[PDB]
Amino acid sequence: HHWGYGKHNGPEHWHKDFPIAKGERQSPVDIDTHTAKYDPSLKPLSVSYDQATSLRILNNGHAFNVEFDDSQDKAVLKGGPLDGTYRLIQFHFHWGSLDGQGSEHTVDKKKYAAELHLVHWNTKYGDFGKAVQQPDGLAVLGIFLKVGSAKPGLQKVVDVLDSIKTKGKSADFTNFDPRGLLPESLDYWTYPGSLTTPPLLECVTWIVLKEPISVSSEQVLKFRKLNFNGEGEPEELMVDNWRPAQPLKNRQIKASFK
Ligand SMILES: CSc1nc(Cl)c(C=O)c(NCc2ccc(S(N)(=O)=O)cc2)n1
Ligand SMILES: [Zn+2]
Repeated sequence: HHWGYGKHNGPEHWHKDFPIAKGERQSPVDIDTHTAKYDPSLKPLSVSYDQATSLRILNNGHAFNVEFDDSQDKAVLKGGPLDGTYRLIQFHFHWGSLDGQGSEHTVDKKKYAAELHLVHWNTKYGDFGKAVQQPDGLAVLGIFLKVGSAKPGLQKVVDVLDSIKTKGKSADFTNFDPRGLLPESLDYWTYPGSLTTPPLLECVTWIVLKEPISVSSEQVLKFRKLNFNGEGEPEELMVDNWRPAQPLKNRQIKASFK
């Protein structure tokens, strides 16, 4: 009886195995755009993905992860609210059963169809496992998806999904360029938070881009053909793998713009 997003093991249940679920800096959160304060001390974000090396794509039973070689300084996130350098390790998405839901963060209570998470760890801690034990261990870059025109840069991901339908399946996924998933503007909101899945560790500087990317109905429909279950098990469509907004508590969301 492991955690999930099903009828009986979903977000409302996680606190039983992971008490930090009711903690002081949990994610995601609603971004109230009128209350987020412009912070002129914030820097432009620096996203350096030219040398990114993707290796593999994995269905882990909760989402799919596109995994990167992080054995040297290649693909890094710095600047913005960050001190030091954060290395890209994987990206994944959260999405809905319908276009009207799927994102984890919301914007003035608006839910997007999906949300992309580019996950980076602070190189000062040497590896990911050590980084997640620190309040400034991770930086996750969050990007909203809306349904409209196709994202050509996403299609290579969409097309490989049929080969990793069920939990535990993986496929070679080399030479994928995540620059193709970025919007035009890097304007962002930022706040201190947590992993949005168990173990829900309070180790993330969240950086959420204001500009969503557009993907097509057909592209997101293919996300929805994935399975939570393993091969040869009754089919459970991989949909609604998002955690709802959590109490903001004693935190301020800062804006990089205007
Ligand atoms: C705790 S040990 C560990 N080690 C590795 Cl090697 C990974 C690999 O990713 C990992 N991932 C957990 C994770 C959960 C949730 C999020 S989210 N939905 O907040 O962006 C990012 C990362 N956790
Ligand atoms: Zn995520």
